[PDB]
Amino acid sequence: NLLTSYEGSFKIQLILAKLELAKAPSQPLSQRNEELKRVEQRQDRLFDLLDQMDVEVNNSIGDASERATYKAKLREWKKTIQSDIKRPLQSLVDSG
Amino acid sequence: AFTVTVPKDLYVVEYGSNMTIECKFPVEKQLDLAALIVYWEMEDKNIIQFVHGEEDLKVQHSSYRQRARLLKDQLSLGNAALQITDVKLQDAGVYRCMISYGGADYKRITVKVNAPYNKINQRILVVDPVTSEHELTCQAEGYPKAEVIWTSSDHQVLSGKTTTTNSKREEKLFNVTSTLRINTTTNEIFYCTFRRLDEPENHTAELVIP
Repeated sequence: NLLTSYEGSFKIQLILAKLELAKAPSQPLSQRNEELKRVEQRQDRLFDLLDQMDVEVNNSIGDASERATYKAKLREWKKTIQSDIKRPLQSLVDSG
Repeated sequence: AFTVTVPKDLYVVEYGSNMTIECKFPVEKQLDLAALIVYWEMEDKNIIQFVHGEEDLKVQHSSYRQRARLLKDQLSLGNAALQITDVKLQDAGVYRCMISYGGADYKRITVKVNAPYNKINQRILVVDPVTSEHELTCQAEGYPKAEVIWTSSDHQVLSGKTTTTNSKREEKLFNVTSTLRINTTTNEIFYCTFRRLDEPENHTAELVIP
């Protein structure tokens, strides 16, 4: 299934981005200045993943009982991205 | 806590060999394959995406089509091992392993690719049998620019022409060809020694006149 490939990719990128924000302060300033941009790439990738999963959700099997259920999961994940990634990222670009 | 252990941060890999970099994670009692997620990437290139016990080959980069492998027999031993076949110069860099088994953590490994002048091809052709003028030729392939030192058992150090070219079989590494044109005798032993500009130890081939 295509949607499972999307679920795996999204979960991996989310965990990796959170860990890169956690390990950034314990890293050389020179080495970290690019990692902060890499997190921005991962951040944009997560939004593209959710927006594309929306297409595959309706194009895949199921009904409205599944449609609303999956999109509610996607809304919770969307707020997860903004709370755990983007907001903490801007609190690191300000330092320095 | 969940930490990923790396047996060695620096891997120096010879050119043309296979590379097996390891990242270890704690396994208790058994391997919950459903909850294990392994991810390998180099310089923003998807190498391995292992979720729910199934590899994701469709997301894999084209350059890593059938070169990378995840040794699944080692997964039960708490060791996710990445194997790459036919190591080239472009494989040098920082590899990132992310492991999610309960907890989650990622680690970095720096890979340096060595391309020594190990394979030395030789030929001895006769130019003028009257004056016993022979041409000795030594050709080797490696990346750091190299020069050839021609030595003999009797005449000791002689002199030869060394050239730098681009390779035809593989990457931008150079194919160094040196020719010594001298008048020699039967069973006189000659040596060609490849010494690059960089640090690695030299390699020498032996030529015997027929």
